[PDB]
Amino acid sequence: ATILVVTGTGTGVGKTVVCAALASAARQAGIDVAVCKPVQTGTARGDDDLAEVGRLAGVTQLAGLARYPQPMAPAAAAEHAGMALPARDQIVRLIADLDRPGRLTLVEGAGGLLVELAEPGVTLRDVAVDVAAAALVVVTADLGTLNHTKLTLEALAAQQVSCAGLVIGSWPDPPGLVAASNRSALARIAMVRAALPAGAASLDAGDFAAMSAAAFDRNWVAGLV
Amino acid sequence: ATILVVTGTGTGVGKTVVCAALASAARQAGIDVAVCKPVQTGTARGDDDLAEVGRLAGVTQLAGLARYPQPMAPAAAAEHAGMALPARDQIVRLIADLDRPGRLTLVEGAGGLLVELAEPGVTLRDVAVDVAAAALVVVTADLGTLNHTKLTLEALAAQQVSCAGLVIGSWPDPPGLVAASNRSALARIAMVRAALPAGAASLDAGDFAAMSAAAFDRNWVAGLV
Ligand SMILES: Nc1ccn([C@@H]2O[C@H](COP(=O)(O)OP(=O)(O)OP(=O)(O)O)[C@@H](O)[C@H]2O)c(=O)n1
Repeated sequence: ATILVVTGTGTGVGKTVVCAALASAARQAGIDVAVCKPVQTGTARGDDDLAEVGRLAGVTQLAGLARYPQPMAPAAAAEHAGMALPARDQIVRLIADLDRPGRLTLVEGAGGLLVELAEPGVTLRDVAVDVAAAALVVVTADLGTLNHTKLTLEALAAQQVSCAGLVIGSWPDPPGLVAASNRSALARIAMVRAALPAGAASLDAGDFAAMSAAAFDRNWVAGLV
Repeated sequence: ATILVVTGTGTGVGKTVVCAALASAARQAGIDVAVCKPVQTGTARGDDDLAEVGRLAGVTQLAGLARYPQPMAPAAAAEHAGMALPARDQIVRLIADLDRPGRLTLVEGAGGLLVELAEPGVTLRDVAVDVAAAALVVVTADLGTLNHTKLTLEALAAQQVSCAGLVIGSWPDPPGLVAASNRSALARIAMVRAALPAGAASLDAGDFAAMSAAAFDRNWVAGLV
């Protein structure tokens, strides 16, 4: 029963595409995969990350909980719809019901690691502690990422949430000086599990699966479960 | 003899314009101001943060140690240039020498809080501990700012660096739903000392002075030294 929380250094760094990529790689290794989005904001703009994982990677086991119309931080999105945040134990139950031996359960947060998912001040990091997940950290290759990554990793070690590694969510072609350097530096901060090529979401079923299996070290993925 | 480290939740949050705006407000309160930027990068395209502070706020005690031509993070810019960052001792004693009774000494980093500034691995945080400065955190008003701010505040707390407060480096006009929510939300996390209007960096000195004197609570400024 392997639970893996998929966080990121920010909003829009590619958490969702990494989830699909990692799900795809794992399924291609015969590993059962469930993906879980406990807090989904922006549904009124049409955002639905579970649907994107499904479309991209063919995952059928998709689990949602809270959905808010506005594209905001959950607390703001909720209060705008006159809705409340889910309870901490509500989020943990969701993940727990998905968890089982042999299965890789991916939990994609909302935005970065310390976004509030439940009141008071409950975040993905607290959730990680409760389900004993490790955390996969999705990062950009852009200027500013080293700080953001170091901050997120520190935040994680602060509650002894293991770090499963880094994934560069979007990797330009060709990479510029700044992108190249940041990769080398990021790799020194932590294990870089993969660097997904820019625009991977434009790929069709096969192209995505092909990309995904190329992207991750097969021994790492096999060894997740 | 007040030293104040000015740091940001990322690149381009407006650290420089906040240094200048506080320096300006402080001067108009009768306080002597020094700004220190020990490492300046991106000189090949004219990046000169100290000069901006000079033009906007009229500060004259503007001190620096290193100028790397590449628009990168110091350590990377240095390695591209084939020359080490300055030694830890250089930065701390520069700041220490700037410091004097009756004076506000602002120290501006390069990017975010855990960016390496000196050899070896010395960050702006280590510097703040060494010179016993409080830390002023420049933030955005954009989606993602709550996470970035909380990560930065946590990192500051983990080494017992006090937080002088937050400043939104660029307040949009009109604000829009996210920015309006975030300004309230940042105030729930830490004191919001000021929110500088978008575009303030293009102001001439006189206009910048007037904006600055309105941007901060005068008592807080007065009580800084
Ligand atoms: N290798 C990649 C990485 C990202 N994307 C695109 O870039 C955007 C950002 O990716 P996403 O996974 O949605 O970002 P998240 O980190 O998941 O942002 P959020 O917090 O809103 O879920 C998406 O439209 C996605 O299709 C892409 O084309 N290919």
